[PDB]
Amino acid sequence: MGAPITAYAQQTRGLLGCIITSLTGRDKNQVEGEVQIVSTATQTFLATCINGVCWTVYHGAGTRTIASPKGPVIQMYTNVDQDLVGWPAPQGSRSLTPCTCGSSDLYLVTRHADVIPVRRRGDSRGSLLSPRPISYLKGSSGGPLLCPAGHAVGLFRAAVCTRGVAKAVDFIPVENLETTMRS
Amino acid sequence: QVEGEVQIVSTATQTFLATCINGVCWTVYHGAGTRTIASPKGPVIQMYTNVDQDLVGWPAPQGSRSLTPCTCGSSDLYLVTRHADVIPVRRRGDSRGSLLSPRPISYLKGSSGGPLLCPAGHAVGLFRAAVCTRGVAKAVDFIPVENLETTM
Amino acid sequence: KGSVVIVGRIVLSGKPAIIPKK
Amino acid sequence: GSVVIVGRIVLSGKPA
Ligand SMILES: *[C@](O)(C(=O)NCC(=O)N[C@H](C(=O)O)c1ccccc1)[C@H](CC1CC1)NC(=O)N(CC1CC1)NC(=O)[C@@H](NC(=O)OCC(C)C)C1CCCCC1
Ligand SMILES: [Zn+2]
Ligand SMILES: [Zn+2]
Repeated sequence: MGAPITAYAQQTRGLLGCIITSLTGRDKNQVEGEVQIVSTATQTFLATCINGVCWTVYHGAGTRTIASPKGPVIQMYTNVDQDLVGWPAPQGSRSLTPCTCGSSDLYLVTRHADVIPVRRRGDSRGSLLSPRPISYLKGSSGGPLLCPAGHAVGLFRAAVCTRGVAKAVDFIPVENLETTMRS
Repeated sequence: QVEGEVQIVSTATQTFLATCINGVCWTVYHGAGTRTIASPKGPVIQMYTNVDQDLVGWPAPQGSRSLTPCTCGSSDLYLVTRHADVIPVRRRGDSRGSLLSPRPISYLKGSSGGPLLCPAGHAVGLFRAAVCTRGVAKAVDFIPVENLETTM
Repeated sequence: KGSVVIVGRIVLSGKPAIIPKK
Repeated sequence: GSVVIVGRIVLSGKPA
């Protein structure tokens, strides 16, 4: 994978199918892609597969299990502090790989499959070069932040917005993903 | 259904590309001229015709989706050809860029009108003409999105 | 609580393609 | 004359 970074989205389930599957915990659907649009009866957000693990934000997945074709799957990692949870990446998904170039120029992939430039202004923050209303970003928690070669730099967590417009975003650097695995 | 950002177009004389940016289907004036674009309801005329910039634009056709302009100022461009081939191009200036790996002109033929993307897939410019030395294209000429933005 | 369910996806692996005729 | 669309390119490679 590399550049230019292009992304597309595909809906696979609807409101009722999601609820039944949520309860049954058995999803026999075909899974493809590196980023999965995820949902609970509460909210919808994203989960990103990095190195065989499907990572998402704790404030969305809480400590719930992921519905798989073999019943619910318990989390592999939970880290309330890092705001991370991770389940084994579903069979069929493709994983991203952590960044290894230290690029300061990141690209956040929204739930609508829009790639938006973000200039890193710290270990867990970056600013939108072209701000957007906070609604553009709703549902995007857990989504990936990539460097020019399409490697994971971090997972979108919260947006630093003011007056209703997101000007910057706070993310979970891929390093926390490592510290969360070792412990 | 699936919508395309880049349309492959033709005139009796030639074939080239058009790119949809900001709701307008842009292409090179040296390809379209002042011709209208075909539609199921009859020919639709150019919204913009900037003969100077070698630029023309009609209202975006059907089965198309618009591309977003670049706002990251990257110099790492990527040219999409008429065969959907992607060619890495390093920007040399306002409207010029060097192919990272030169290709024989045939490979770039018929792609004018196509887009020059930044590492985020956003429109940096519109492919105007290939700058080749002895049949080998090693650079490209392009219309910056800002120009399209200005013409609107 | 109930399980988190995959409701869709976003694919980065894709690359420019001439949309095939139907 | 008229410019006619003979095809389309989807940048993300999104399948039908
Ligand atoms: C992500 O968790 C996220 O996208 N959440 C899913 C979501 O929004 N779902 C709803 C839904 O299912 O109903 C949805 C609405 C519309 C369309 C699709 C789905 C979220 C990212 C938000 C900011 C875009 N994260 C948050 O909500 N967080 C997490 C908190 C712990 C840090 N909170 C925020 O981002 C809030 N900002 C904030 O706390 O700033 C401080 C720093 C940490 C930057 C914003 C939430 C939205 C209103 C403005 C404040
Ligand atoms: Zn990198
Ligand atoms: Zn850009």
